[PDB]
Amino acid sequence: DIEQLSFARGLAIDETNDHQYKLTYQNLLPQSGKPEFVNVTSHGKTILEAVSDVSIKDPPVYSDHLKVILLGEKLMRNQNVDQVLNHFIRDDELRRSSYLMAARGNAADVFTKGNPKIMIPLRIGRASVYSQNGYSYLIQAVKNEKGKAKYDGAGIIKRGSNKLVGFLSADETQTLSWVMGTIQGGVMPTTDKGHPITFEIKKSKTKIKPVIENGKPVFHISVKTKGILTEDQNFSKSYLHRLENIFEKKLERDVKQVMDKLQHEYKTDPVFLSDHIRIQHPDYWNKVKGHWDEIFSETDFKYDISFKIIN
Ligand SMILES: [Cl-]
Ligand SMILES: [Cl-]
Ligand SMILES: [Cl-]
Ligand SMILES: [Cl-]
Ligand SMILES: [Cl-]
Ligand SMILES: [Cl-]
Ligand SMILES: [Cl-]
Ligand SMILES: [Cl-]
Ligand SMILES: [Cl-]
Repeated sequence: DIEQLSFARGLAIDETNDHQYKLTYQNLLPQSGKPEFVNVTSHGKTILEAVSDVSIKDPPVYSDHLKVILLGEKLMRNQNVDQVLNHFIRDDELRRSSYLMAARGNAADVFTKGNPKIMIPLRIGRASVYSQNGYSYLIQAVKNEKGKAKYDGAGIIKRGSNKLVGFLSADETQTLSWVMGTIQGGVMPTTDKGHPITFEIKKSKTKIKPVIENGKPVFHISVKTKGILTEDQNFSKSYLHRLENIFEKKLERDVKQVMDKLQHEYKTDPVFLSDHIRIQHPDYWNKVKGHWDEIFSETDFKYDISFKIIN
């Protein structure tokens, strides 16, 4: 859509009736005894801020940087996030280590006045490099659950557009992270014949072996996890092998559901599976590079999950 032209900028600075500063920028109307500069094509941005007499009097002595940037859902769904950050944030407001996060719903509502991970956490350094290099990726999500902020899964940012195409739940994010080997800790609660059993992760490792057969890739994923157990009803021997099997099968069916959403609902690989075929199969990679998501959707997965209780 076409907007009216303006080549010069002006600024109004006011103090309002409810005591706050209001800066209204102005897009000055191009001119061909009256005050001509007053005419605008449109008003520009407005800045609202409460500032104390002491803060007008005492200027800042150094340039600080943003620690965390939280992006609202509607913004991420409609706009290239890299382009947005570039447009609104000066490079010197950010550091490599500044955190980037996603909000379900409105981001401003997630920040709340005081009382009295792991995704991964994504830092600006990495997120920007992902965007620039055509990678889909995950960003930790937060939600104001009435509220009370709370970590709540992950946003899925798709390559090219750099837009959020959906969210994974906390459980789905844990499952995906577990199978991919990026998980640090966590618990899997389930049941054995109705009795609650929980498996707490101590150490987990994943090996991924992609094999092309034929024209499409087949990812052989191996998951080895050691953990602690919690019980109800009430040692072993085969009984631990039995519980291990229950936990193993659960992870498998849970990851199948998540992978199905990635392949056929969202149609993107936000966990760098692409990198494994790049290392193991450069020639094949060279041919598919330009349409990896298409290939990802057609890809098959074979899991080998092995749990070990040490409690
Ligand atoms: Cl206009
Ligand atoms: Cl400005
Ligand atoms: Cl104030
Ligand atoms: Cl300061
Ligand atoms: Cl929305
Ligand atoms: Cl890092
Ligand atoms: Cl959808
Ligand atoms: Cl990575
Ligand atoms: Cl191509």
